[PDB]
Amino acid sequence: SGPVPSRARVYTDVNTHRPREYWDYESHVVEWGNQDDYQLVRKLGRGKYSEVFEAINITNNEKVVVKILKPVKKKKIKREIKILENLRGGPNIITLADIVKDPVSRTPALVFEHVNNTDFKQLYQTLTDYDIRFYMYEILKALDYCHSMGIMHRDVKPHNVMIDHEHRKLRLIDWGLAEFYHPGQEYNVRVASRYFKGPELLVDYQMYDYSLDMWSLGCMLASMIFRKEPFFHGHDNYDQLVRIAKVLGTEDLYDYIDKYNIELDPRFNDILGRHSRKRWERFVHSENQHLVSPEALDFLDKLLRYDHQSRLTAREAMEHPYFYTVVKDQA
Ligand SMILES: CC(=O)Nc1cc(Nc2cc(NC3CC3)n3ncc(C#N)c3n2)ccc1N(C)CCN
Repeated sequence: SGPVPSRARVYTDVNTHRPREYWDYESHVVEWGNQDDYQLVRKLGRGKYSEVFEAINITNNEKVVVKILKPVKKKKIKREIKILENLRGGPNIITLADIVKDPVSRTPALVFEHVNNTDFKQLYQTLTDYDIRFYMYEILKALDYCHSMGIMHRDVKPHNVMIDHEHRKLRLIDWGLAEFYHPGQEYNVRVASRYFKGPELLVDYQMYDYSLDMWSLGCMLASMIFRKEPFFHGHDNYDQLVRIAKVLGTEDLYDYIDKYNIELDPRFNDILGRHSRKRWERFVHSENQHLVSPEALDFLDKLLRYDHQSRLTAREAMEHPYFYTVVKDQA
């Protein structure tokens, strides 16, 4: 028989209660700005789906970020656009400022608010215990918001988190992989970066939900408090699950497989083996102990569960003791 169905335990029917237009991005008509309002200054980066530049809007002299898209299905551009427009003004969500097209090449480009970011491979090593709790709380505000709005980010990782440390400003960016949550929908499991893929993606369980972002957030938190990047360092997608199983144990993995009646890929049978669930203490040492506390460990444990239904929601995560001093300081 097939796999047992699953539903998000929070914000389950939020898109159903909305007009069709809210989530039916295939019928979205794109509103285009003037390409001549922007002059590219320099290249900032790239990805599999785009080339990123810094630009100046010459009508108001403001610095912006321009994401020039490589060839991609128009419905995927409509999806990114619709999600960015729906989430606009939301806490710590990047602002989509404009959408332009080159009149000759017909290449579309998305224009974003600029964040004066410090590269994580330089910033993270300077973060104190308080900074990690502070920035994790800022990411949770963005996740609880997009989840409440019926959207899963599906690509939560350090590279998609822009931090202006001087101004303690955080933005969750690159909504190119984000989707609308619909109960009963089967999603593509070939999403997210290897090191941040949830167990549901690695076992090919397609009926996933917002809880996928919570696994990714747990991977991020583990790399920051343990100063071990990446935390789960797989050689490929199969070995990625082996790396998780060597920490969380194989018993809870097979209990998860059995609960949802998942047909496990035969490749896994000879590589998963048998592993006990490890204690978080084995990753604690003299160079990271200042970042690790019993409440950081309790919080991390509640994020990194094989069973997606048993992970903390973003709202539950915000109520965790790990954030008591951040919450107090914000009041
Ligand atoms: C623009 C986007 O979605 N992706 C993206 C963004 C960047 N870089 C930056 C850099 C900065 N600020 C730094 C001081 C220069 N900002 N400020 C806001 C935004 C946004 N949005 C942004 N994006 C690099 C690569 C990618 N992609 C293709 C691969 C990773 N997913």
